[PDB]
Amino acid sequence: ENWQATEILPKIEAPLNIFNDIKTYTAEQLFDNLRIYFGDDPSRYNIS
Amino acid sequence: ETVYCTFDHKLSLSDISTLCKLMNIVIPIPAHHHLIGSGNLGLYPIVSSNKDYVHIRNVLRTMVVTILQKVEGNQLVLRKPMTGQQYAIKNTGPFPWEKGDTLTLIPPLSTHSEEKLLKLGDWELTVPLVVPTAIAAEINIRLLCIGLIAVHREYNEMQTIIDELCSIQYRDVLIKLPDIVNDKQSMYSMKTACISLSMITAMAPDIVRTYIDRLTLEDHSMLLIKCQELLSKRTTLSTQRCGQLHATDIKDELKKIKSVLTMIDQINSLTNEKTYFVVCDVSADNRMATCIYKN
Amino acid sequence: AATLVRTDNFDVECLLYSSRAATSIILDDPTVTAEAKDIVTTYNFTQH
Amino acid sequence: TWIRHHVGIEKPNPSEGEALNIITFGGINKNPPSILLHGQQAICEVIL
Amino acid sequence: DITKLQNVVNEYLKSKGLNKGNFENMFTNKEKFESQFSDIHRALLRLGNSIRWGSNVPIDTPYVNLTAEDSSEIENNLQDAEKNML
Amino acid sequence: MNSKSSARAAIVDTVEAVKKRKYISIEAGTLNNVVEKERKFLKQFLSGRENLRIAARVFTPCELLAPELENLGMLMYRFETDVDNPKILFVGLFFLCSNAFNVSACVRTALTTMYTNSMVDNVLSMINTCKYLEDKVSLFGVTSLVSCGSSCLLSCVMQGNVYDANKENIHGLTVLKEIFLEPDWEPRQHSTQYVYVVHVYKEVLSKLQYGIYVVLTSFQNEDLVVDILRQYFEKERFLFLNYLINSNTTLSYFGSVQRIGRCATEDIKSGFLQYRGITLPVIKLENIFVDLSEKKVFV
Repeated sequence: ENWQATEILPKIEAPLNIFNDIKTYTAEQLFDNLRIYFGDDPSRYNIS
Repeated sequence: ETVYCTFDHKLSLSDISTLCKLMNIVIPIPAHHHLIGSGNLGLYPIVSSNKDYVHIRNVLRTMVVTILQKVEGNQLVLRKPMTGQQYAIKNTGPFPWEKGDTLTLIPPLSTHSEEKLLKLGDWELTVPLVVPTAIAAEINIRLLCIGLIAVHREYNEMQTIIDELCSIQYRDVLIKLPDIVNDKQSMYSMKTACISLSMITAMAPDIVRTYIDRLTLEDHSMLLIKCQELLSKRTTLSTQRCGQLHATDIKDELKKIKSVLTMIDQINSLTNEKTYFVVCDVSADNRMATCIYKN
Repeated sequence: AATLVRTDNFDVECLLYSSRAATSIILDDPTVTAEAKDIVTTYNFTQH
Repeated sequence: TWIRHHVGIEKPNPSEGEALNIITFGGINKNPPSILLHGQQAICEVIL
Repeated sequence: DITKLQNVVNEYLKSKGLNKGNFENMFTNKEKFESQFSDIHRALLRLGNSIRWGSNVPIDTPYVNLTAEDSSEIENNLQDAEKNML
Repeated sequence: MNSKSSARAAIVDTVEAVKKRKYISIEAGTLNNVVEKERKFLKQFLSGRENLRIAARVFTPCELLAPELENLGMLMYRFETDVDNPKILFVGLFFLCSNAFNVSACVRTALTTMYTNSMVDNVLSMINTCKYLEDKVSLFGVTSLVSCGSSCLLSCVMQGNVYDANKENIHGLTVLKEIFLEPDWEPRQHSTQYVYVVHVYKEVLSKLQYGIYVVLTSFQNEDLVVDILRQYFEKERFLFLNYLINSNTTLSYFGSVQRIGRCATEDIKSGFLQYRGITLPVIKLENIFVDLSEKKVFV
């Protein structure tokens, strides 16, 4: 929900979290709620 | 040149999400025109309301292909394709696209158990299936076989022979052709197509007979020999009872040839299948592919 | 009798030494090219 | 058929035709073991 | 029937394909001419092509045709005709 | 008039039109934050409206590309395969003209001696065990950019003139001199001719043998070119009329023609290839605007 949001909005710059396997966290799905895109996406440009 | 489509009813959030899933697709359009409503978007204003399959095949040949580009707040941007240039097409059909394949539009295998991509107050959205050309030929031949053998009775293997027609396979993706036992959901009924084929195969031998029985003195030397062979191999006992015992009119022969040539240039639709797209590369996981547009 | 042969593949972390200025890289300023597929245009940076 | 049984092979003699050239053009393969607990293995053989 | 077979089959095969035996087609045009004795001379040479098409990699075979009992019955019929032409 | 001035004006207009197609004016607010590299890239800001040729990257096992890793510009053929691991496989025009029947025995053996290995032998066995040819292997385009790594990367042109990049050394289609022929009353009638590929089958008493022909003619109209090719092939057409009934192999025609694209009359030149010392005569078409039309069969 509201993915175009985090692709668009202001973002607070966070210090390095020092977490290994960011790709692995995602591909193993540690998180219930994630959206990824492998290559660049026009899905944030439609605002209805 | 672009085309705007504004829908007629309201849309649910799930419907707008369906469009965002379908943001690249081919849509046929009747009028080559800038502002089109959902009352004429798609192919359901033609199929299901008017003669089906062969006029549908002629119409899918003659409508305007137009691809979705972007969905606005509630409007559709459809860019119509120019010849010789690249576009991008998403994969809706079941058969896997590969590189260098030619693409064509077949009418949808109109089972009424489909998920009905939009269904907006007695209007629904139907797209043609983009498919490789080899499979399109194979699907056309299987449909004509089903429409031929569905009229015969008293085959006691009719269920298994219709099943062996309906099961086709192409690059490890099976599909069952939904024209089973004449459920009449959309059989498409193809009755002029089979009638036209059998008018051709019945009016052929006597027309080539009445032509070849004349002017052999001239040294054609190839045609006369070939027709005797070709005719007397299959129809080995040729013209015993003769029907009328050789009382023909030149006007009758005129009408025979004129009819048998009308049948061909009116089955022109099932004659050929044009290559609407030549796909150059295919993206990963076979979601969409960048192609070039031809014809 | 028999002599059963068997291979095994390991994981090794494996360190390296190299004396200084052993091998020179002569290189380019990176060049830019662009191709326009009509949904996404790819910009490619090459360097020799 | 007896030897394929008594060493544990089903579906014998993959073809005389197409699967000949297919296998000699590509690895034949097999379904993966459902449970695997220790990694990769293969053991060859010399008679002696 | 000799004219129908010799016309329709022989000339038109060697014209439609394998355009080298047109010298032999001039020979079979003179065979269509009423010079039967000289015509049936070299029926071996115009049988060799039938041998080539009945069996691949052409050999020489006996002059009467492929089926053995039909081959003997042809000769029996020819002796019957030679005894009683009428 | 002045003449020289107007000529310079037209040349400046063409160069500025090339820049208008190449770069894009930016109407971002364009503030002074960025580094100078991003500054000059935001001033230029290329897009790919400049090449206007359509290519495709392709991966092929390098055992099959024996002269074609050296001689840029070749027809290529997509062979789909029932092997899941590689679903498509790419094929040289010469690799398929080996077992084409038009090629004489000396040229056929000479090319084969180029093309002798285990992979190529297995692929030719697969092609022969295929029933027909034209819809198990198919036309794909014209070669540029051979990489020759482990699995060789081939670019291939679907449409436009044949060039990798820089629009320099625009390569040309290389056709084997034996396999091509131009059926028309006047060869090279007035101007630029259309180059076609004709697949013709033949049956020597047991199996089908294919033949790969390339025709060059001034006619654009496909009905006219199949009407001249029936007149060319009327004898063997007759032989297939006898074959296609007694056979049961799923094919329904004698051959098929498909357009490669344009050429130029003065851009036709002879020559020879050589790979591993085998001199091999070719007719090198020089500048080709590749334009694949549909396959059109004739029976």
